[PDB]
Amino acid sequence: PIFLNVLEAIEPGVVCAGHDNNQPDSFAALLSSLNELGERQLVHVVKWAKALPGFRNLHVDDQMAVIQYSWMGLMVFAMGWRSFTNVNSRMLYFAPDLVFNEYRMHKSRMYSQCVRMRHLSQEFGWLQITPQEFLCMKALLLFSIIPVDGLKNQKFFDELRMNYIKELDRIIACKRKNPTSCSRRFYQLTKLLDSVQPIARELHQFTFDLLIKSHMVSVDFPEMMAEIISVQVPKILSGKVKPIYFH
Ligand SMILES: C[C@](O)(COc1ccc(C#N)cc1)C(=O)Nc1ccc(C#N)c(C(F)(F)F)c1
Repeated sequence: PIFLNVLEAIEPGVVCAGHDNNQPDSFAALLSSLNELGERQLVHVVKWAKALPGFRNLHVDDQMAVIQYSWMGLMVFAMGWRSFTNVNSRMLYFAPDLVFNEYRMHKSRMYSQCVRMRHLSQEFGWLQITPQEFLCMKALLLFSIIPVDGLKNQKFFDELRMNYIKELDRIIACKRKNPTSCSRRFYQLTKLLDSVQPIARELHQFTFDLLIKSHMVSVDFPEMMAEIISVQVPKILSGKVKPIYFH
């Protein structure tokens, strides 16, 4: 299981937000912690992504762009899985020091998005997603959103994406003799992966509007995140950069 060995080997560890939980909840504090946590996780998504089999095959410029576009969705998918395994979807497990109950979901002003992520979290359970399916689906997620005008080396991207789909096939075929069984499973998983995109979009829209009025709500936007929200996120929102849906 060479491929799976690698994914398990590079899977990021626990990342904390640095949030002050002895402090009464406030929109400003929660969001500053969400921004900090997001920036902390990106550091790991970068090290993780660059260690992915075949990732270096991509053109330099395409590697960064792909990470930046997939950033939100990758965090959403992993957060849902954490919420499922840690608290059985009872709450959103952004980080051990940043757990959201409905009250926090409401005070964050991202309640609708959070409810969609709790549902995602429940999906991991209902579909009985295995730890290995999760790891392959996550890696696959990284290669599921590109520019309409294409990447610098679109062909190397296509091959890579195809190879990751094949890996998912293999993990599904493993311990499944009936193709019909493999087919339904592939159907379920690709359906789950697609569902992540609309979620990231709402978060993208939400974060973008917040940045634009950040000086009003007293939100301190990290330098790196600010740049990406103003340079990359608008491409996704304006339709220049779109996710690849299966269905
Ligand atoms: C509000 C914001 O701080 C915005 O952060 C970003 C992250 C990526 C982009 C992009 N591209 C833009 C803003 C945020 O959503 N942070 C944030 C931080 C951590 C996690 C986890 N796990 C998540 C989520 F939604 F679960 F994916 C979101």
